[PDB]
Amino acid sequence: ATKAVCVLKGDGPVQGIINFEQKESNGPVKVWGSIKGLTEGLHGFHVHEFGDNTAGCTSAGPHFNPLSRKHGGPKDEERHVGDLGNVTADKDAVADVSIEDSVISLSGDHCIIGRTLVVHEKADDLGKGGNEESTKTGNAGSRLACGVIGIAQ
Amino acid sequence: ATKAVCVLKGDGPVQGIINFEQKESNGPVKVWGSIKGLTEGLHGFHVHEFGDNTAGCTSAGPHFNPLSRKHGGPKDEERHVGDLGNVTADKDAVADVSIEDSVISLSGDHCIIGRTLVVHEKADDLGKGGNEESTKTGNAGSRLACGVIGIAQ
Repeated sequence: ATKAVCVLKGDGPVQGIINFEQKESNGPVKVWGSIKGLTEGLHGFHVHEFGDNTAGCTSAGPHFNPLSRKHGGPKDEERHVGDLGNVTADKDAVADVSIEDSVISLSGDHCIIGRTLVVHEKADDLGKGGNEESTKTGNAGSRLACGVIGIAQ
Repeated sequence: ATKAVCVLKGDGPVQGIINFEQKESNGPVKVWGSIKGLTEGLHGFHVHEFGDNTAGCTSAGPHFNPLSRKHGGPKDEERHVGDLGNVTADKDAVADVSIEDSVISLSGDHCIIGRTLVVHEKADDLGKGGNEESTKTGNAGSRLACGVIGIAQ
C-alpha cells in the first residue's frame, strides 16, 4: 500500500503537484494531480532515469527504461517504462491528470522512487513522427518543469 | 555500487548540493557536498521521513527512524536512522560536508532514496540538551532548506 508524490517546478510558469498510489505490490499505479502554466494542448509526460536535478530538468537523463525498448505510448507494448504518454492542458493552461499505468511501479522491478518526472513543451508522437527522434523521445522538446519522485505519507 | 544526490533549497539564501555513494551493499554511505547561505556555525543535518515537499520543508515529516528509537548523535547506538548530526559553516557561510554513516543505506532496510534531507537553522544538541525536545529533535529549529534524495548516475 505504498504512496509517492512529486512537485513539478521549472524556470517557466509551469508548476504542479503529482500523486502516486499503488495499493498492491505489482499492482497498477494510480497517477493524479494538477499542473498549471502549460500552453493549452498536449504535453509529453515522462519519468526520466535520474533524480538528479543539479542542472535543472536537464540533468534528469533519458526516459526511464530498464528495458531497452524503443519509445512508444502508454498502451504500446514496445515502450519505455517511463512513457506515460501525454497530458492535456485546458483553455486555462491547466492539465488535470488522472492516469493509471501498470508498467511503472512504486516498488520492485520498475520502481520510480528517486527518479524525476518531467512534463515536456510539446506533445509526444508516441513514435509516429516519422523520424529517428520520434522513436527516441517521441519528439517532446524542451523540459518545462520537473521534480524528483519522493515518498509520501 | 549505488549513488544518489540531493539539491537542497529553501526560502532563504540557503542552498546546496549533496552527494551519496555506497560502493557495497550494506556498506557505509559516503556523504559529501557543499552548502552555502548558512549562518556560520553548526547546523542540524537530518534525513526526514517523507519525500513530500508540497508544503516546503515543513511537509518532510519527522526524523527518519524505522527504528522507533530516541534522538541522538551519529556516533550513538541509540539514535534515529536519519540523525547525521551536524554540519559546519565556515566564516563565509559555507559548510563543506564530508560524512560517512553506516546506519543509513542507499538500498535495503534503511533505504533513504525518496526521502528528504534537511539542514536546520541551529545545532543539534545530540540529545544532550536538557529537555524532552532535545531528545525529540535535538532542538534544531526551523528548516532552512531541503531536497528529496534522488537516484544519481
